[PDB]
Amino acid sequence: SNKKTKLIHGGHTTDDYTGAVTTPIYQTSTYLQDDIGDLRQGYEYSRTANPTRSSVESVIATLENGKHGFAFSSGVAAISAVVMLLDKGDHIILNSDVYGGTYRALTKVFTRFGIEVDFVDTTHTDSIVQAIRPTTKMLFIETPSNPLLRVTDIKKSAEIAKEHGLISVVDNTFMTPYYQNPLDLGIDIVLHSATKYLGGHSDVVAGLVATSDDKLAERLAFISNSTGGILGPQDSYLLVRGIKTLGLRMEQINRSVIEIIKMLQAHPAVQQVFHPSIESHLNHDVHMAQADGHTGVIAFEVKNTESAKQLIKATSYYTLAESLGAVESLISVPALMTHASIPADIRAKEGITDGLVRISVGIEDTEDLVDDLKQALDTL
Amino acid sequence: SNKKTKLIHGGHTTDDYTGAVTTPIYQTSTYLQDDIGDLRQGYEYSRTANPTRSSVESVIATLENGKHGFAFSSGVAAISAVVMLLDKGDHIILNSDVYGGTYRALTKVFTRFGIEVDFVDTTHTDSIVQAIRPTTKMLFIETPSNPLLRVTDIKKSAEIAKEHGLISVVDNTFMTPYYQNPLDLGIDIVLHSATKYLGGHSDVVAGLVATSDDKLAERLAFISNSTGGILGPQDSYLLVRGIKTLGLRMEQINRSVIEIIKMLQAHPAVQQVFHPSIESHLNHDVHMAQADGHTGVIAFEVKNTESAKQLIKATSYYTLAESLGAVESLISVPALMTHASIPADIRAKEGITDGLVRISVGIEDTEDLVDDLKQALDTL
Amino acid sequence: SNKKTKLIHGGHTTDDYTGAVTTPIYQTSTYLQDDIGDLRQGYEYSRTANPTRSSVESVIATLENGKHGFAFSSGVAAISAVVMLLDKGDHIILNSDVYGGTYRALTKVFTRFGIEVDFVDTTHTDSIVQAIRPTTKMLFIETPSNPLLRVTDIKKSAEIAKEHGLISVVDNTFMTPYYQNPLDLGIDIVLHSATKYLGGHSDVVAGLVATSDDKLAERLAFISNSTGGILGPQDSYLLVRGIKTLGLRMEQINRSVIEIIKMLQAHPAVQQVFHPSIESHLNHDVHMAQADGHTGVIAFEVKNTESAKQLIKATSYYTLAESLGAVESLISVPALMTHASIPADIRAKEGITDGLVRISVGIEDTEDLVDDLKQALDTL
Amino acid sequence: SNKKTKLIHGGHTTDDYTGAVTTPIYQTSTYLQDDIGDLRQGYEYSRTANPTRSSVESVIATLENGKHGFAFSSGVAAISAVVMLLDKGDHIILNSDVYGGTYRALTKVFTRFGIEVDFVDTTHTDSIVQAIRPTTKMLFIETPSNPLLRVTDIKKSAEIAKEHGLISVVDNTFMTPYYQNPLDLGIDIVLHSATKYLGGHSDVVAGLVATSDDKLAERLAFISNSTGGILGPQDSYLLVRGIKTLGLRMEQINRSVIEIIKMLQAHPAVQQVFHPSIESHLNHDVHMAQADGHTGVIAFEVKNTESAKQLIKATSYYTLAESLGAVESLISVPALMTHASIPADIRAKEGITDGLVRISVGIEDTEDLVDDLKQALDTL
Ligand SMILES: Cc1oc(Cn2ccc3ccc(Br)cc32)cc1C(=O)O
Ligand SMILES: Cc1oc(Cn2ccc3ccc(Br)cc32)cc1C(=O)O
Ligand SMILES: Cc1oc(Cn2ccc3ccc(Br)cc32)cc1C(=O)O
Ligand SMILES: Cc1oc(Cn2ccc3ccc(Br)cc32)cc1C(=O)O
Ligand SMILES: *Cc1c(COP(=O)(O)O)cnc(C)c1O
Ligand SMILES: *Cc1c(COP(=O)(O)O)cnc(C)c1O
Ligand SMILES: *Cc1c(COP(=O)(O)O)cnc(C)c1O
Ligand SMILES: *Cc1c(COP(=O)(O)O)cnc(C)c1O
Ligand code: NA
Ligand code: NA
Ligand code: NA
Ligand code: NA
Ligand code: NA
Ligand code: NA
Ligand code: NA
Ligand code: NA
Repeated sequence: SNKKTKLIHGGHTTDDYTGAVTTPIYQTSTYLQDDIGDLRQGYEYSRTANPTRSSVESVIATLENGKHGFAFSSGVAAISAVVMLLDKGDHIILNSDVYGGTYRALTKVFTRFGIEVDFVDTTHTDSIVQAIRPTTKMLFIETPSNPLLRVTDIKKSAEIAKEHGLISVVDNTFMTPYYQNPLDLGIDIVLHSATKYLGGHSDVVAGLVATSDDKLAERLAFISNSTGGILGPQDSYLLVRGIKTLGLRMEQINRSVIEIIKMLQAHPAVQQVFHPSIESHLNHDVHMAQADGHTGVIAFEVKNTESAKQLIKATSYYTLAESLGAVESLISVPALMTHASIPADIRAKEGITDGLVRISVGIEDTEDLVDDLKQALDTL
Repeated sequence: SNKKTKLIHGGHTTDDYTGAVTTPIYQTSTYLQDDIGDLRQGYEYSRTANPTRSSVESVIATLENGKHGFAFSSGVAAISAVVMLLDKGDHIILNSDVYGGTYRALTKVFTRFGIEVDFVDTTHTDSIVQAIRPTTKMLFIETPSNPLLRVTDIKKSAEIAKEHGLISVVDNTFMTPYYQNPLDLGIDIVLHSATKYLGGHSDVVAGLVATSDDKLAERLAFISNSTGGILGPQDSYLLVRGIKTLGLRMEQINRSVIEIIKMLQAHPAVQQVFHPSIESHLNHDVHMAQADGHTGVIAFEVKNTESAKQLIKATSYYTLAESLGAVESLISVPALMTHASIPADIRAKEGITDGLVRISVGIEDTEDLVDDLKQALDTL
Repeated sequence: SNKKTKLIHGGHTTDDYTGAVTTPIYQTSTYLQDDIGDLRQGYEYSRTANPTRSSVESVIATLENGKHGFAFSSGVAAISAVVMLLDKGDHIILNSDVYGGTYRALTKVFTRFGIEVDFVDTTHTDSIVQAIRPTTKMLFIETPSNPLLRVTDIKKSAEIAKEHGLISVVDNTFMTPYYQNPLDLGIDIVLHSATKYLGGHSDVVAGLVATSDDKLAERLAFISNSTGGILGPQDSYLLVRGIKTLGLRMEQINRSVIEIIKMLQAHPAVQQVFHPSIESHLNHDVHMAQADGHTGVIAFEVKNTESAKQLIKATSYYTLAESLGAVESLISVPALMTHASIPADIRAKEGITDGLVRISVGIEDTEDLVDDLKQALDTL
Repeated sequence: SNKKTKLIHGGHTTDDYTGAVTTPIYQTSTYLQDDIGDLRQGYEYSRTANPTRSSVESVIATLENGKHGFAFSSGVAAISAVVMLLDKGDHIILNSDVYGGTYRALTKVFTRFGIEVDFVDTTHTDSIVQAIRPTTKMLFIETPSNPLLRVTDIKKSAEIAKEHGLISVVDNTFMTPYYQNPLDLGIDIVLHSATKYLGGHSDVVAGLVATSDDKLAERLAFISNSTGGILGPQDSYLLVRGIKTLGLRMEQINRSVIEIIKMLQAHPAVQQVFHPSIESHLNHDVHMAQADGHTGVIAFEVKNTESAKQLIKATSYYTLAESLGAVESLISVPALMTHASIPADIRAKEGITDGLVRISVGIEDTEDLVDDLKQALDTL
């Protein structure tokens, strides 16, 4: 029925055989056959299918209202599997500020295989329509993006893709299935770095893909079995376990996000704040139409690099590490960590200033997170 | 010093910090930084590097006398990563009877990316030299192959590759690093389905790659980090643990292989036997020159499909399952299991008759395995 | 600072060496020594101490405001370790309705070792004072108890114990450290079945003990090392991971508990309801003085056994299983499951009627849990 | 049939449901019931029984030719469970040099519960007969013992126990079920620290108990369920996996033991050597009658403490750590490590001289182990 219930009872996450209320961990690679060709329960080799991985795939299919789930050894492994739906000469339209790993995979690996890519500003969907070439086969969007949380209209993206014969894909990592369901808005394929919010405990590197399209699911399954970027059974188990608390965690994170944003907007050491909940934010109305909550990633400007470093060293409950979606609240400076490859003047032009801080709100007490960040900003 | 010692003490498989005599399992995705950019021990995100995966990579590098190890989520994930060293328009020469998964990945995935492949009979290396095109960039050989155990001269393959500017690759799954070291014979890259002998307990799906070439290692590392088919930490741990007993297991398997082959050659219900230890076997001398032991995979002919089925049902210690390299002895009929896609007349032409049985010798008692298979054959 | 923050940052749950933001899993039994007697980090044999178990012990010590933590292979293993602080001839006072496993261990195991026990109604603390014998050495109370949730005054129990020289122990399983901290109220030892709320995912059987008393901690450590009921490293890891969400889960459970109780009191198929939040409940004022929230265990009367069975079969979101503290909501009939050993007339006398239902509220949506239970009760 | 086969196929270590060729890891605590009291497969709560633990229990029962297996969280947890078969006032006869942990548990824990113990020299069984009191209920022997490998006649011990109404127990850790089967010689209960040879990889702390006696099995099961020192499912899995290679490992260890002993006897820096394979060793004939192989633990005298320390620092393949039964070869000085509590003059009287070295032979190459130890001894 309601979401917190669906999180607990959606999918198949018990053992039919013993009745165990959690999915057994099938640390196994091959399965007995009673006769040549007769599989007891559909399992014959763990790369093709493993019952624990089948559990987590059923969960992600259920939570995204799809029919088919696929678990990969990372988010970029899932993204790669989806890109490998295409051939040499095919073209992909992506949003201009995709995740660095996606940009790197596309422009440094798949471009050598003749797959062509254009990164355009999808915050206006007519820029998608102009970017469409006779060779375009796929539209791939993140919303909201990193680290400036640009919002792209998912449903108009799906309509454009349907009308021009494109496979539409949404990287739904930042929102989770708890708040945003691209498959419900006409998208063909939804994917996640389960490394982030879904696993939620900074202890699994995993990717998840879901689709309702039988033929796309057949092609994704063939690609998974042939190239082999499968999630292992222990990691699939830890994903199922972490997803149990996704709703409770996202709602705690959302309460803290709202209060932290009021603080940031009021503080004098903070300039621009980037988050889709802010009403002046581009496509705020669109985000509210396609999601019923918010990501925990917030970016905001302090004055310079020295102010950013002092901010990080003055906090008690903000942890300096990479990734997002932990139970801990994480803090980082994109210009020094994720975007240090880009020349500084081009970082400035894009909005990745030297004093741009990104926090990933965790599940600590809301007042503690607000007060801690505020006193750290008071030292500036 | 000697191999059984190197298996126990080669690589880094203890904890420097606590002194734990086994590699800790880093069920983790991200790492604290004391200052922006300063990693405590070189770890910042588990897809890029994880200390347990680093353990297993050091082991495979050491055992193959390489300098660099890479752990992937499966054997075909490692094979795919190696093939992705190439671009659209590049050409690969492979042995004619490669593993079905390798054939499928190449002709159904990477061919769509403009990578061109030819499967030639590498048992005569001048067939490699004739197959070389101006676009050839890679030579990929398995030795011995499945299921007929054709042997390819590794050292002449390396010389040909060096002289024509090819990356040479050997799939060394069937021999393990215990018996055959391609990097020592001039090969650029050696790889394994660690799912088989190395893990050795039918409970990990994994791939391992090793190389001594710094620039190839840099390209493999970039491909791994960008496409993300990484082995998880629990599976890396179970690989380290299984590899500890590789020598003891391979030597038990080899004793049983020798006795089982004497039995098979003597039995009247058995026709041709395929194994590189048989002196009449093509390139037997070559195998003995490049390996100091044998694989546990044996194939032999019984009369027809009904005889094969009766053989399988009459054994007590031979398990009907897919894969190889278990502690259990595994039995299968390629024409009904791995090769049932190929039309029967073409299976016959290739030597995959309806009564071709493949066994993967396990570590049961030698006399039990011999006697069991013999009494089962006596029922024919 | 505040509780949800202390849950995330209390204890030591990162790797000092690599910086891993989660506790490494030391699947290991022994540790290198650089010189005879010099341990690198205090570890020499995993039964004595293991770094993952040390992590979970630091967490339970921190959350209960103690100084020493101990992880055992189950709740009854922790209870047994605490009882083994005594000698033949020593006497224990316990509350009259202790957990069946505690009653069984005491009257069927430790009584054979000359340890004497009396079960008295501790809801009036002067019954403790009367029960004190010259041989009494320990006072052991659960609050609230199972399945009728009788409340015992913890702070007066601690005063009585201090004045008469008794080791005071509280089984704090039902409340968790999130809501009730016996060590803060003068109790010597607090313990938990971490199998329930703390692990919180029905996938670890574990016990946790905490104390601030150095000499009791030394005796508990000696007992643990000598009798060996230690928690393994994988289970210690899963406990740390589950405890991360304890606050979010307990607060969801508490919201649902309040609404479910309003429903149960209003429904005509329900008679008596047992929970410490009900104002007419014995020692409600005491509970509110010693805890700032509620357990998720509720018991209530329906008419008979047939009504109980129909209730269980008519619910959609209530799972029929043993134990409590899951993410799922669990339902059971004590007279048929936990108390079926006791003759029925004595069950009736104690209040364990044939139609007594016990639910353990999970973290599903509150309205779904209320509506589901209500429609199931409407079928009666 | 033969032992190496029984190791692979004895017990139930596959999944009946999916056919998985390895035992699934049931990381779970409770099980669905279809109706109140009807368990799907006999599981209702993991402390009582867990399907992975059931797997390892079936293996130890099969390997010891018993009917009932029990897995505990450590060897001393299994020993404690067995001792708790007795009541206050009961008396136990043990061999004079029991494992320190057994001595400590008995004289510092269970003696406070009125269980009485005498440690006598069981190398002459008539010393058992003299030690029998009217209150004696149990006879507990290790053979061979640590660190001087004293041998006790198992079959005469069983006869004495049967004639006087004693429960007979053998701690069979040092021999493993591969070489010595006490239940076959009339013993009631056999137990193991599975931490050592059975797990065999220094990565599980576990105890195993086996018996053929239904009523003793019922009492052991009750004690296990009530006091809760159960092995967890991940550790039970790793035990099953390690036991697969027990035969191969023990046979490698035995080959190395024989050669190392020839070396030690020949070397001039070595005085007395203690091992049951030496023909002049007390009860050598008895050992050969009750076992068909040898333990890997050897003790030998060098001149003093300084010679022992130099020996340890001069070896390349001998690791200084606690415990035994690793894949690595372990070295230690009892007088400085396990026996440093005992006053030095009493250590001398017992034979634990300052220069007594104990090695636990691992599975490295035999010549490497011999040569390494010999060159290290040449530096003395
Ligand atoms: C972290 C990252 O993000 C991007 C996206 N991207 C591509 C060109 C480019 C120019 C300016 C900016 Br700002 C972003 C850009 C690339 C990378 C990378 O790791 O290479
Ligand atoms: C198991 C398998 O092996 C091969 C190799 N291969 C490719 C063409 C071909 C023709 C005859 C024979 Br025999 C083998 C052949 C393909 C497959 C597969 O799964 O498709
Ligand atoms: C589940 C259980 O709880 C108790 C407590 N206990 C002891 C005597 C007794 C009499 C009536 C009632 Br009601 C409870 C009683 C014992 C058991 C058990 O498993 O034996
Ligand atoms: C390692 C150890 O072994 C023993 C056995 N044990 C008991 C008395 C005694 C006297 C001399 C010698 Br030698 C051994 C003795 C006790 C301990 C311990 O840790 O206390
Ligand atoms: C409510 C519920 C659903 C339906 O979810 P929708 O969002 O309505 O598609 C599915 N599964 C379970 C277990 C549920 O409780
Ligand atoms: C002997 C030994 C080596 C050397 O192996 P080679 O086959 O000679 O290259 C490496 N590492 C360890 C631990 C060894 O014992
Ligand atoms: C706030 C806080 C504490 C203090 O908790 P008290 O309830 O005040 O004893 C301890 N540890 C951490 C990490 C905290 O954030
Ligand atoms: C041979 C065999 C046995 C019998 O072992 P014994 O030592 O004869 O009692 C039991 N189980 C299996 C699987 C065997 O192969
Ligand atoms: Na479900
Ligand atoms: Na669709
Ligand atoms: Na090493
Ligand atoms: Na080279
Ligand atoms: Na902390
Ligand atoms: Na105190
Ligand atoms: Na079996
Ligand atoms: Na018997």
